[PDB]
Amino acid sequence: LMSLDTALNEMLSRVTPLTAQETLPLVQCFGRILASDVVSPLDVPGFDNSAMDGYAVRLADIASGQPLPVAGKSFAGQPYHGEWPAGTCIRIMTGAPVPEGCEAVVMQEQTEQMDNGVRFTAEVRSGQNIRRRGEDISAGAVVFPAGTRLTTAELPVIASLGIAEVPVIRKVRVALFSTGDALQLPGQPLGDGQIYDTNRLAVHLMLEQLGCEVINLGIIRDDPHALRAAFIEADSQADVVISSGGVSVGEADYTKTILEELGEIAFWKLAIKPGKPFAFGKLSNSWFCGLPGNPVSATLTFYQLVQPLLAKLSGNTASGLPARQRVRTASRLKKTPGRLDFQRGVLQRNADGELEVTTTGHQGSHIFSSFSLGNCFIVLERDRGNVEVGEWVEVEPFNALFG
Amino acid sequence: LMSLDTALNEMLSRVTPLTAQETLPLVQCFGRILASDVVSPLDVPGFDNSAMDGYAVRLADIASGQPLPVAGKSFAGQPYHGEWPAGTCIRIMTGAPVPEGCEAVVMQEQTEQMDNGVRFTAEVRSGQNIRRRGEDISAGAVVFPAGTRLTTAELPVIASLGIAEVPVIRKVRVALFSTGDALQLPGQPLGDGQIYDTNRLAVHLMLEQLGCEVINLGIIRDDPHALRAAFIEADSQADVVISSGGVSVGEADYTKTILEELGEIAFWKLAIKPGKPFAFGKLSNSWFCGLPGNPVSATLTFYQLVQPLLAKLSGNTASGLPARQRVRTASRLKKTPGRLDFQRGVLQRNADGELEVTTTGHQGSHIFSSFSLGNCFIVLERDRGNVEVGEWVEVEPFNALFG
Repeated sequence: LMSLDTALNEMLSRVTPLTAQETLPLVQCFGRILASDVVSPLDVPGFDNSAMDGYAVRLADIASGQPLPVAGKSFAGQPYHGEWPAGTCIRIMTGAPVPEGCEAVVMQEQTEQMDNGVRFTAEVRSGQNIRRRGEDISAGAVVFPAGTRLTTAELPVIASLGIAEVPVIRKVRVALFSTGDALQLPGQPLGDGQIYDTNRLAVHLMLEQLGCEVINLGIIRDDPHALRAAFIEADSQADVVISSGGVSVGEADYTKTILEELGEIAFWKLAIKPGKPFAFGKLSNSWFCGLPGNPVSATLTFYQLVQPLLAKLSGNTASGLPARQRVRTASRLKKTPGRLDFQRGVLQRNADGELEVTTTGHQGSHIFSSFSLGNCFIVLERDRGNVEVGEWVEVEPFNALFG
Repeated sequence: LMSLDTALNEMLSRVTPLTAQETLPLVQCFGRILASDVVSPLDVPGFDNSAMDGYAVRLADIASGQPLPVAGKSFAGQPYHGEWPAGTCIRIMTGAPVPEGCEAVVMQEQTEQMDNGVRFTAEVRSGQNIRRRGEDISAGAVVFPAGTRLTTAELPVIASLGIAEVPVIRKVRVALFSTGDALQLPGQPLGDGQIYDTNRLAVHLMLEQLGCEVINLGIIRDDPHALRAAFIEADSQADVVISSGGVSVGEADYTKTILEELGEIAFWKLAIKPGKPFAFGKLSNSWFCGLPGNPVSATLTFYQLVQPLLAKLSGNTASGLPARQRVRTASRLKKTPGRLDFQRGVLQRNADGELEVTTTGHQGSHIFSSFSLGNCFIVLERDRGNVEVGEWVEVEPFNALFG
């Protein structure tokens, strides 16, 4: 009934991104959100330098027509500070400080050595090959704004400015747990109608990779106080509490009524596949996310619904989930109108070099193999029916959580 | 001269995958390589079960084309160890154990129930809708082979089997360091033509995200003896030692001679852009990778050369570099024949919902901003000359290391 977007929208709208911050050295900020704009403390480059390997010259000497002896040189961390008499030139290296009064730099290639100097073959244009100070970044400018997710692309640039540490939003704290007497820890006796608790492992893994601090309370037994105890603790230590399974997502049972008295919880029926049930709401001091028991469902729901909520809570001022792209299907897709189907597929190059998708195979939620076999989701529109080979389709590539 | 491919082959061919292993709980295995095959301790499913909610029938009573009364029901939980009165059908719910003698299952959605029995329509083709024992995973079967990089896709499957831990290749160890009087530590004054060290931070971040153990030796002073010791320390601690800057990659100098004396190090000139120079070889107990001193060059070289070598060394039996897709350029590109150009661009949806690439802007290696503004590489073929709007180009989207 309720659409994904509607649900995603109602969730995000009520959330306030975190603001608490800590200051850590650059090497520790991968994936962390900047707390406040990074303002450059200096100019970049910090001095007029050479764009090439060659010689620094003055236009009037070049005009003299005669060869020019080398009066000295400029190296990486060795700038020339000598005399530089008229009719002389200065051998210079890439990125090296240009000498005082340098009006141009000409690359070796346009140079012919001599015994009485250095001849310059081609034309010399004023200012050629002199990277000017501050031309790339100026002291006082905003290099990276707050909300930016620090990466290999940004941290090294911040380092170039002499900054050793930056203030970032504290990690998001997420509490995780499952409940039920039928659930057993892998490496235990599988009772009669029992099963191995696997969703919790799935969510823990993803949570860690996302950069969250995880408080894993393990499996809670089917007892009213043990369950209430887990919520009070979780709500008191985390920003978000997640039920990996067991706790009611709508069905009537004691977990539901316990949920109802511990916060304002909504029990939605989403127009999606796989999945459908999903619990969301506010607890005394945290947000609550309840996932469906089925492994394929809870994973899809976490990925499409929980992942985004965590991204906005972190401070990140950008979208937090892969973008889609249109492509043709080399496989026939069984789709039932009424639900937005997130099928699993395999993106690959055709013969003409273009992308096409193929189904990973059976899309039933009784098996978990589709996640391993495919590298994307084939996001089929709610109203759409069956898809025939050759039709265009929306594909969403898997992020790093799935290899 | 030398080609990216020729160079990759020479490198990889000489490397032998680590084999040392350790056994760890599933939750600590993300991104880790399986040391040995994961063999299943059971069948999945563990018995024949219904693939639908309909009714379980005998091809006999279904020939009578008469009414079949629901003798009983078998649910996902408890089966039907009762009895099946001839001439009747059994109500069965998906994942529930087909009753003894069941030859088929019909989706209730294809059978109208009269106030005396259940009739059926679409001929009940034998075996239909029956999920057989070990159909997905047969006991003693190889679920995941050694060499597999464990992810959210594979780990929960392993847990479903009752297994709580697995043996995985030990983390690859990489020693890192830079050198050159010209460099300062982000945090101190900038001398004459000094700049802050940045390559080291860049490689360190990627190495950690890549899952390696990093031994960062900082900036080594510009002295033959300090360098000599650095290598001795690095080599005695890592599987791979990487010079992020300073050590020669071809130019004659004390660093070159210390390299040549401490190991069998080759010096290549690749036909790539940015970059070109690249040192690589064997040390006493480790591989050495020497990157150009240029920021864009080093990052690029590391990404296309070292990343792949770290994957193979890790035990991973899968190509460890993103894939490419053909796409149209919405930007004019300057390219010069002779070198394989790894330009940077921005991949985005056109008005048609299809992908097109725009350039990030200036492509000189004198600035790092490209990696931040772009989301992929535009791999312009070695022989290609300029490129005009509307042309088909190859694109390699960035992986998790750049955001």
